[PDB]
Amino acid sequence: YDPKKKQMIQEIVVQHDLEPFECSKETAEQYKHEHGEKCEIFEIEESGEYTVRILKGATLYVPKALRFDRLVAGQIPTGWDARTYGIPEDTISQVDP
Amino acid sequence: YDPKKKQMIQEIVVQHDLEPFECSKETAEQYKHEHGEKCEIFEIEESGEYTVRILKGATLYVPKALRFDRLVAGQIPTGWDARTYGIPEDTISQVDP
Amino acid sequence: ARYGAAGSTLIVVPFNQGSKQDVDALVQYIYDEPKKGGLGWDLDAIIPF
Amino acid sequence: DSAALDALTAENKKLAKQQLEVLARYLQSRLKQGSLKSFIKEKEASAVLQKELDLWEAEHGEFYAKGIQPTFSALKSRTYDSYWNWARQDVLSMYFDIIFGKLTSVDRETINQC
Amino acid sequence: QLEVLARYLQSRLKQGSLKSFIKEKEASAVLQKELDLWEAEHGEFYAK
Amino acid sequence: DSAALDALTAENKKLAKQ
Amino acid sequence: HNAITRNTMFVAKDKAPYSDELEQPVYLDPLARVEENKKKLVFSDKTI
Amino acid sequence: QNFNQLNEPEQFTADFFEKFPQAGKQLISEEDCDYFLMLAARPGQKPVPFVPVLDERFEFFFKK
Amino acid sequence: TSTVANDKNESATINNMMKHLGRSEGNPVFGVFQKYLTGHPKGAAGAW
Repeated sequence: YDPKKKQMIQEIVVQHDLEPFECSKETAEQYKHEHGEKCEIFEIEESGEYTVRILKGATLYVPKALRFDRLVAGQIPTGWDARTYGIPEDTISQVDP
Repeated sequence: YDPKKKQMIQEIVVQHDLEPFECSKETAEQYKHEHGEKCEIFEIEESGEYTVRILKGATLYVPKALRFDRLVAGQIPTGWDARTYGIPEDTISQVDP
Repeated sequence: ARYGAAGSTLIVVPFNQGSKQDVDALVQYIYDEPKKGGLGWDLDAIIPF
Repeated sequence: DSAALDALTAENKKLAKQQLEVLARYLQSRLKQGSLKSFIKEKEASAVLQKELDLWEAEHGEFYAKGIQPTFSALKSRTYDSYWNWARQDVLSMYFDIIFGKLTSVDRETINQC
Repeated sequence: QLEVLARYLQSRLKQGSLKSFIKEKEASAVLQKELDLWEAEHGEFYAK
Repeated sequence: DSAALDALTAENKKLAKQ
Repeated sequence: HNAITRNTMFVAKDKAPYSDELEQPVYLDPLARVEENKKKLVFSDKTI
Repeated sequence: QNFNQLNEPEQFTADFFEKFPQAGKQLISEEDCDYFLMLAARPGQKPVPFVPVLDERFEFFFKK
Repeated sequence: TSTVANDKNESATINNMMKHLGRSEGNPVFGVFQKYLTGHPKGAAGAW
């Protein structure tokens, strides 16, 4: 998290068909379910994967960054680790900070 | 919220430069801040707005839909309104359901 | 609930006697062992009304 | 005139189409291999299947057709064996009927429930 | 260049192609499902 | 019409630019 | 019955039972009780 | 059954509220209060000899 | 919390508490403002 580069996504309607990109059958089916007439899914019979073409009028989310003005927080000292207190790795991976 | 059409967004790296689109100076600057060498921002001197071109290698979020399998919930009767109980419109717009 | 006596078990199944597949599948489900999803029962009577 | 404009549009479209065919020929991309060949072939296959289906439905009729539909599924089995709970439920239900005056021993429904 | 010309002409290189084809394939699959129902319910000898 | 002629000009310019 | 007929079941209170001047004096008196005035239950300095 | 039974209404009232004892215990609902105010102003009827409500119709009830 | 309303309101609240409880004049409570050093960790505030 870089507050000077706070990541956001902006909704845009496309005015041009994107070139097809490859993905699995499940993801292609999900894309077609979401978009429909604004998406085109086709199987590559050679492999089994699918090509997805997003068409004109579809909705994309292009990331954007916002220079956020709150750069200072009172943070636990850098290098603070639960490991140094004997908390096991599985608990660290399971539980929240 | 249609659980049969649960909307999600999937990250894709673009393998082709999208055709440029128009937007405000602020949004174009935010796009350039996020992407950088993978975005290109240019003022339309005729108007003042900005043209944004997303280049090859940029990250896009294309929506997809997931057929979710929990279609049944115990919901307050349809047509239930806080208005019929005398709760004012400003409170309805301010507070959570 | 009103009539089922001790030891009695009533199994309601959907079934189309007008299809061969339902007949075969039903007898297979009645006679298959519980570990295969059946009942593991041996019918002492049949009443095909 | 609109006729002249349409003629110009047709000439431009003709040039673009000729360039399109030349490029497709160069690429060995067939603009009607996945199209219209495969489509009329699958349509013929569907026609054959529909011929067999028409045979079946004309030989048997609509009612027989929709009646031979399988409906059995082991996942729709509903097993009822909790006589142990239903016995106490019914005992209490009859007890409160007695104490509220909805039941007397003379009634044969009482003897049936007992 | 091929795609640019097709876009200019509004000629779809995958409209008769591969859309109509996957649709007719799905229709044939439905018909084959009904046929499989009939043939499994009656058998091969009764069918012929 | 001039609108139709301008539309044709725009279409040709669009093809050339693509 | 009035609330159901008139959709006035919830009556948002615009003002507290005490004025801004009597807010803290009421806070600091455990015996301060609201009294009726013009059909509205409000805090009065007589009870503080 | 017929309003001619109300030409001697005291005994009829007694029988009515002997049949409906809860009526003499329950306050008049808002629905029935609105109905009462509408019957007090039904057209084609002699204006009632009392004032039921103080509202925009108070002049109507007071003067007619 | 180093916010206008919060600091003003809290100083006023403590002052009124002591004034009503008859704290002898010239005996102020010393105020500690840990958040200057530790920040404001929302829920962990009162614990710190």
